[PDB]
Amino acid sequence: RGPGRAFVTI
Amino acid sequence: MQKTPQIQVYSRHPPENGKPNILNCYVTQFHPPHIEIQMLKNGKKIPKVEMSDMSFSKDWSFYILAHTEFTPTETDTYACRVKHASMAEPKTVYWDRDM
Amino acid sequence: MSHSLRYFVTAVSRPGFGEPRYMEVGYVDNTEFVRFDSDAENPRYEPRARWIEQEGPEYWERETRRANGNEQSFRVDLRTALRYYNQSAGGSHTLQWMAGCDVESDGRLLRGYWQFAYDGCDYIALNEDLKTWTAADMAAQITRRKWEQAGAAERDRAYLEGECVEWLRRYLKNGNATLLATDPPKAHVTHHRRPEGDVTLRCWALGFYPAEITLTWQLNGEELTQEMELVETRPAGDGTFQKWASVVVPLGKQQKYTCHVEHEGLPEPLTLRW
Repeated sequence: RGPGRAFVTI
Repeated sequence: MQKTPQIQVYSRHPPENGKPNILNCYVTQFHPPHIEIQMLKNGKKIPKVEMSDMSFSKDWSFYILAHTEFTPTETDTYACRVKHASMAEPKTVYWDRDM
Repeated sequence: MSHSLRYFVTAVSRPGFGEPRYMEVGYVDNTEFVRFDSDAENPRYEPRARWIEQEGPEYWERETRRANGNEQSFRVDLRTALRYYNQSAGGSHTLQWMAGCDVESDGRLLRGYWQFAYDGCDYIALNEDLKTWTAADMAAQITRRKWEQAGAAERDRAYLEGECVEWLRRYLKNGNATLLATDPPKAHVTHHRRPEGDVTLRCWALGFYPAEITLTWQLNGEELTQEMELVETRPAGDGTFQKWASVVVPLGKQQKYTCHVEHEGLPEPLTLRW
């Protein structure tokens, strides 16, 4: 399964 | 930065006059992700320009590959014109089996 | 060193053309099996290979939300980028995400990956130890901090080690026939006897897989670089690949330069000449 930008932005 | 696309106009199968085939215009090492690839047969453009890919390498350097079904002959000249940002003008690359 | 599950992501801020084009690509070794191209009719996660197609609705769905969500988080990133660089609101850009896990034959991943690149340059990347970030430019520095306290690596690390390794062996174990199929190169040099008193030997290496390879030339034992020429590993379409390296030689030395071909499928490093 793909990873996910865990809503932990720049 | 803005890197230059390294074009390669080759064939999916070893060339044989009369024997159908696929012509690939694997473009690589280029940035930004915008680019225009035209597969030309005798100067004119090839209608069913079947293109595929759209990803990138470890060094981020984008890549994509165009590919039209074709058939060689001694005469019919094939090439692949790539227009990209990093360059000032659309570089056209002709097909050369003999390598 | 053997297999991997690499996921490729690209956010492309196209000012005025609407919301940035967002795209996800899934990989195992050198094989794209899943895709997600924002500009699509049915915006579901696409089975870009037949082997994965065995996966149920639970999968494709559990993935669409994954992609779609990330698209939004990226939008933010893109937006935030300009700020970090005082850049014009009307300027296009690219945010690249490359996350994966290189798992060994036995089963333990040899390396986990979670990296970033704004346009082309490296932005921030989770180091080898899988527990610390790297700041290319000053902008990334903010991010390292931000991510340190938030413990961003912890959340990732467990994926690269978790579902990545876990889903890797599964993607293989259920489609290994289709996958695995290793092929060796069938090299051979060519000799163009062009004029200008200099002839060039070209060492091709064809029909191989995986793509990843190594190719060189050796003049009487001497290693040579600033003279060599090698085209990117172009794909042969038929699961196989091609490639080559050339060296100009003064017409009459030929036997002095030799090509080398190292690849998994090969037992020992293939050395040849003309």
